[PDB]
Amino acid sequence: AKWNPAGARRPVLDEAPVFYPTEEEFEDTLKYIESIRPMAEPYGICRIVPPSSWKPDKSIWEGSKFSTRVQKVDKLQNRKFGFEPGPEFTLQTFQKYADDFSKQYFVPSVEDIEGEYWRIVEVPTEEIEVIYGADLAQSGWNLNNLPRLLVPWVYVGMCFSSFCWHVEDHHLYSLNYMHWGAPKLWYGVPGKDAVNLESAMRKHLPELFEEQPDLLHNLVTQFSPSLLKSEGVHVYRCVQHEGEFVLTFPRAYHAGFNCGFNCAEAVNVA
Ligand SMILES: [Fe+3]
Repeated sequence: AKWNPAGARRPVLDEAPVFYPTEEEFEDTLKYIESIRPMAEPYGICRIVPPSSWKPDKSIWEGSKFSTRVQKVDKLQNRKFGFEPGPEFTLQTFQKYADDFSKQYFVPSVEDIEGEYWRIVEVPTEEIEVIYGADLAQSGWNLNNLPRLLVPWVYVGMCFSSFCWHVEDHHLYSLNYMHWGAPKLWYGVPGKDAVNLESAMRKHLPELFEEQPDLLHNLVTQFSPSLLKSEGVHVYRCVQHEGEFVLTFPRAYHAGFNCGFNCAEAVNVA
């Protein structure tokens, strides 16, 4: 259907802390992270922008296929049991589909979208369905390298494809590198506030725990940060542009959604 600019319900949050490593700090990954750990860990999430030194094909694009999964944005929070299969795409065709979608639904800002996005999930006025791929130097910032010093997985998403609220598998971190595409919005709740997050979600959404006692391990539910905030939970926002990492700390709760066609990669680690 279409964008509604006055029904925009954009959440008022504080900004996640942003870190700007230097060329040395950036030569050892595990170290630099240990470096900032103390200052970043109290938020649950942080955004690390690489120095200038850093630097990251016509067939992986046009030929390399992958499958998608269908998401009912408008029923990610309010509904009375997962994302069914979607079509298969190449990067090429998935972009053509993703970009049409944005062109038609609405060029908007990150705030224009964000506030639309939440509108859709808190207060939908029509069904809206989206698609997403998922689970497809020398320094561990080249994610494939970390497992040494567990494997790096890849995502494609479009405007409004979201990754819901979870906490990493064990007590892992999750390091994430936006390769190319539009901004990914994040939302992070600090570990010591895990209780408040699920305690708050049982509170306002009893029903669904009823019939799915294990939602929190489902990754199919998107709680609104405005409403967490209501029950005194600390949600920190942050926007991951092309070529910046996001770092979820252990036991830390994390959701967000893409602002348009983008393509990412993450790895767990402790
Ligand atoms: Fe994650």
